[PDB]
Amino acid sequence: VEVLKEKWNSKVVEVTLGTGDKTVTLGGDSTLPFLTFEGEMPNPPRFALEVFDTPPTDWPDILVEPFKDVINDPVAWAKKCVEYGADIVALRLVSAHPDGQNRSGAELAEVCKAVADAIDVPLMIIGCGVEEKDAEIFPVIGEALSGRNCLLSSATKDNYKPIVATCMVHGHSVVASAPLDINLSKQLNIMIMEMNLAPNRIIMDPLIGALGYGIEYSYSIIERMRLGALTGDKILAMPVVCFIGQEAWKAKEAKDPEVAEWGDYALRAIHWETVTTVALIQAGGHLFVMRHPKSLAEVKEHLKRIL
Amino acid sequence: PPVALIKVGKGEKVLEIGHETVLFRHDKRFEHPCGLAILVEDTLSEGEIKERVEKINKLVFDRVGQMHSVNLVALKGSSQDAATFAKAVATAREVTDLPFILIGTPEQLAAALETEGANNPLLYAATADNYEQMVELAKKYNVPLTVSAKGLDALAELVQKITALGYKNLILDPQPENISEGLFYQTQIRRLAIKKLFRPFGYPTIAFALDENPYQAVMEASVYIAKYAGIIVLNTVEPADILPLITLRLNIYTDPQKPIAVEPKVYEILNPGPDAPVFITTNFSLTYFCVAGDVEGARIPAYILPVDTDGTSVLTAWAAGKFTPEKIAQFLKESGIAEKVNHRKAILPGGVAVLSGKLQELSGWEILVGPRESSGINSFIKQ
Ligand code: B12
Ligand code: SF4
Repeated sequence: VEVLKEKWNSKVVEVTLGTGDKTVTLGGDSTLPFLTFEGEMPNPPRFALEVFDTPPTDWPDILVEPFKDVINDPVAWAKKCVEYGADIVALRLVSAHPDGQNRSGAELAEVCKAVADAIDVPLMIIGCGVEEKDAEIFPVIGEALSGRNCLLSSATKDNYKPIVATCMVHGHSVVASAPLDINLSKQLNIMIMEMNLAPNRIIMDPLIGALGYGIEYSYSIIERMRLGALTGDKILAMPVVCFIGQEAWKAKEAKDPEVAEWGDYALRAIHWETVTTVALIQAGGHLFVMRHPKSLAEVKEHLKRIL
Repeated sequence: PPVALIKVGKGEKVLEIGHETVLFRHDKRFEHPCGLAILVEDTLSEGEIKERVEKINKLVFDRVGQMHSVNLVALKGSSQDAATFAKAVATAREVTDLPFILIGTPEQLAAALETEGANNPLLYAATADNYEQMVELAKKYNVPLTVSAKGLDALAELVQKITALGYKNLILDPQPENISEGLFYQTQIRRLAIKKLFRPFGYPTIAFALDENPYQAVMEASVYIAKYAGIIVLNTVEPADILPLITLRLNIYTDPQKPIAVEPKVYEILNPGPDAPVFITTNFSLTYFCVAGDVEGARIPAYILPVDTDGTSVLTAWAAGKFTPEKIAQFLKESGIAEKVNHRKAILPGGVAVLSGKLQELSGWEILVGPRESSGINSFIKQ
């Protein structure tokens, strides 16, 4: 018999982040991951490393180690992420939290600009998670970085207008987050597109669980998103981002170095991140936000091999 | 059916693979979790073979309240010698009940099968130039046989030759040189079997993840788990390398239509007295054993109340209005936990700290808000 090759109706749009020589393209797939005998894969998955605007306080020693000299300096930390191979740098504005430092959009915007100017790669800016706060800071952030095509992370169903508004006025792209549910990701996309932001300026965040803590739901949701794009559902034809780092390093298997029943801590902590990544790369994710440089390097070597 | 069911080993240590019908688990569910095999070379000393198999036996992990582990020992006849190989398998057999995959020449497998055949091993390597001798051994012992060839065309033809010889208890090996080829082969085998009823490919496959870089072997094996391998062979006995694979197989092979829940009743950790703490949580098995594990691990005898949230985690049920003050209060009375303790204090997951006041008035129990992660329970109980 003959190699079975699917005739796919459509494709995931190509999203471009950054501007000028520091551009990065994602998406564009007209086939399932790596099945290029029946479709195109214009872009390989892309990876980012996280940089916090304020020093992480609850990070395991093994994760701080690769950034120990730059962890208190967002700019230096971001240059280091590029040095470690990140395609994109992801700045998490933790200090914006209203229950924490509750910093203003103006304060936060100066740091996003500082970081942005210092690196030769595109910038992804993640908020604090509190919808109300994020909607307030992103329009100020988007304004300061106007024209730099950054990726503002997280418009949700309850807060997208201010953020989509900032993307459109100031030329940025947006991440649309909905909790592991096709119809909800779809509804959000529809509402964003209703403001006339183009589908190629949107990346879907299904709000995954790491390996062992919800990864199967994440994996299936992402597969349904890719199949949706391929078969023609224009509402699912957007690239997918997975916050791998954030979730994998929360796993006990990756945080408790003292558990003899699970073997060598250093190895399992890293495999926890690399396996969540390879599994979600197999599901159809496009942008992977990682935390540990070693996980990043090994996945990239894995990608060289599978591509 | 699309893919034959094939069994390696016997008696409950048995590995059943095949009878898969979809390419994406959300279409139905994947039916039979792939086996994981660990490699053992017959050139090792008697002492070495035993030490290694003993480490293989320790590649078992409790996950969501169940023991899960690797399932086969792949003995490799690197010695080239049948006497050496036969004795090595006998040695490994003395130290484990896991079924074997016998990797070796026909003469090595035949010596070995005299004693190992009874244990229903998987024979490794009916190839283009030995397939006739291999099929004869497989038939004598009626044991599963791997058909190994480079590429889909060669593979399918060898399979047809062997099935023409009357044997169909098979496992497939398309010999990828790298994981790019591996993904391609696994995907096509699975597609042609299911979408086209292509018979030569209607059998489970075996994959190898032997990379000496352990991050790479783990990633290659992860891809094979997610992508249709029926048996995956590694060469690491490091528990850290197998843990994520076992978890990934558990996860990928879980039925998507329903989460696994635990029965909502009170669970006793260790042998609690009327003085032991009472922990409130949900009946999502993953959540409940996260908690059970932490408590038993700290050696704290206690009572655990997994509120029935239809098997949903704590923030999941909460957001779905299924972990309310009212529901938890009712379980406090529902569960019969009161008869069990002399105090009237219950510990709430720290993540729903807000429910405290309302849950407290209403239930008549003193609600203590615990850490957000069950991992801080030991330090919370100490203080
Ligand atoms: C997998 C998943 C699902 C799966 C279901 C899994 C399940 N069986 O519960 C599915 C896809 C079905 C699902 C659905 C929804 N989900 Co959901 N889901 C997740 C995800 C990715 C993982 C959840 C998980 O398995 N966690 C792991 C376990 C172990 O967590 P855990 O129970 O909290 O228990 C830990 C702690 O609380 C604590 N603990 C537990 N018990 C106790 C007890 C004591 C005494 C103590 C001290 C501590 C303690 O220790 C544990 C270990 O660290 C998470 C969050 C994430 N990745 O961060 C989102 C998440 C929980 N989901 C969320 C939501 C909102 C939903 C929905 C309501 C979305 C919707 N469709 O509207 C739906 C539910 C309704 C429905 N089904 O229609 C939110 C909830 C938070 C919120 N409300 O904002 C999250 C956080 C996503 C987000 N918004 O960022 N989800
Ligand atoms: S008709 Fe079918 S079973 Fe008979 S020789 Fe042809 S292929 Fe084989």
